[PDB]
Amino acid sequence: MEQGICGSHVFFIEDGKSKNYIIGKYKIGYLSGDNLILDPYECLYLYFKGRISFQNSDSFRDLFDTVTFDRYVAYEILKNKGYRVKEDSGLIYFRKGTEKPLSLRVMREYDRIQFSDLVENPVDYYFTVDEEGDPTVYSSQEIFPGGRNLVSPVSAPVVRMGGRSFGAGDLEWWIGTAFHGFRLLTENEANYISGNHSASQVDMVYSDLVGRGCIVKTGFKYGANFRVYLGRDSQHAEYLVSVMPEEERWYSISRGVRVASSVRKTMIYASIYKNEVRYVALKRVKDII
Amino acid sequence: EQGICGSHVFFIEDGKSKNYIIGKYKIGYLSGDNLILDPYECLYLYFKGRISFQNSDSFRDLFDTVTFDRYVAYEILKNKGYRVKEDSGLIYFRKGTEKPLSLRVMREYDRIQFSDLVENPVDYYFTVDEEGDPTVYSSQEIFPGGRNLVSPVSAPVVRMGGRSFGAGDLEWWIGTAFHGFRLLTENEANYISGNHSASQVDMVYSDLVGRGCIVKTGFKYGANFRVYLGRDSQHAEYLVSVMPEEERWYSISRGVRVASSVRKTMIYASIYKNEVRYVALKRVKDII
Repeated sequence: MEQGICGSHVFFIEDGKSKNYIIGKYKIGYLSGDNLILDPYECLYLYFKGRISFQNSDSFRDLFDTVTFDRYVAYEILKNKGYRVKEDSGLIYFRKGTEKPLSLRVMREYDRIQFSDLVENPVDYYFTVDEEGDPTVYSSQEIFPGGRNLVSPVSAPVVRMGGRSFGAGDLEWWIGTAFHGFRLLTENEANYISGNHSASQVDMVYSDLVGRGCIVKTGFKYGANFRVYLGRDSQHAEYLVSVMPEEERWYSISRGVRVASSVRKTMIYASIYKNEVRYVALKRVKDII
Repeated sequence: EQGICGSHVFFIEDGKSKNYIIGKYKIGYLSGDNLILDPYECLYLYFKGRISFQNSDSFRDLFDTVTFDRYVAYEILKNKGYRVKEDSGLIYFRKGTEKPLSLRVMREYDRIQFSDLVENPVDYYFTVDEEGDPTVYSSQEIFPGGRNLVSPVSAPVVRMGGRSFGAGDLEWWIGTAFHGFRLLTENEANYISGNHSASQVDMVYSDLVGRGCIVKTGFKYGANFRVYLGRDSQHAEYLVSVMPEEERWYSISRGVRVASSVRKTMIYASIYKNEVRYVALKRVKDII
């Protein structure tokens, strides 16, 4: 058989195929002194196709161990779709045709991530595959919420009794919920009306949502800070916002996306970046499969 | 007329009699040409606009000793028509001639333990969120019964590429097909590996499977497992999670919201008194 080398592993091409045949059909590898040269991904990819075999029996697992299952699958999937993939510095690049090479980053639940990674994102997508072999691709986009409600500045006193906060019965129609002439308020509502918009980061973002015409209600039931209504007659909040801790793990972000998705909502992650409240929407992609 | 509650004096409205109140709102009682009401009952009527306070700091003090959560629980049941007795946050009530019922007010940040869900003879759990929304729960110890033919299994496990894999001819539902191999979860690897005591969650996994259920990741739902009871269910009836330390109440609330959301029943598992036991937590809607 003809052969090649991956890193430092020798492989033979099966069924008497030519090296140019492999290059022609799978579009990977280049010739070099009678040896077909492939990177780990390409190597594992061809092996799984039953097209190559390794001289050394321990070469398969070594490649897989070094190349990871998570990254390998991201590669395999892309290839088995049509794109041409090329890895470099933790990222995977792929172009559907002779066009723009989209960027992709495999994320693991234990992986750490800051809001800044979502803003200065030279990465177009995020890939994930769960403990069941189920892959998922998310896209990152900044949103700029555009509420439609008629907003007014609200400045009022907050009464604290029974372990909860209250406002007057004639506050902006949507703030808090009516209670015997009073207005039961959430902590964020209490901080917002009493003009304490900087009590924290959630209070600043809370204030910003309202400042831009959004009806903001608690999202604590869903694991997020609040659920946002872009309209007064929008029976269901179209957004779920969660204020992002300077640092956290990827599963919290992946989970927020599923939670939001199970109730037809968009998972939004907000923060104070470079002295401003900015929002980033994470949504699963269905056109990359 | 006169009356005292929590040491605070109150007068009836619209010149009504101390006995008019009793007859209508069926609360409190006469003592000596004076009406006696407990805190909850006093506030209940106050908001009804049927009584007033001699003082002016009584209401607030009254609403402070009685909490908001507990009052709402009381007010709701009272409006439902039930008879209510609000002890220490522990509410007893009955609708007409039916048997009495327990009701514990649970705060979203309360510390809940599995041992509680089992031992507690309380009938229902009450919660009123930060938006005034009340929700009732009921826990029932359950014993999962699946119709799946179970077969012992102890095959070797290969560990590469960061994951665990098994032979491509293992029980059809275990793991996931992957180029002839079978991608497994950490729980499946321990199962076929014979390490059922790896952790508490591995023991319930094993118990679950031992009782004919086809177990899979609850991952998508923020839960340990997804459990199918039939030989070929399209959707797992149950959602099962093993309760940690460290376990606040909002976790359960979230879990029930999640389960309901997808047609499933939220179940919490644990090794109690050296045995894997399960408890289903549901939202109750035929009350309030």
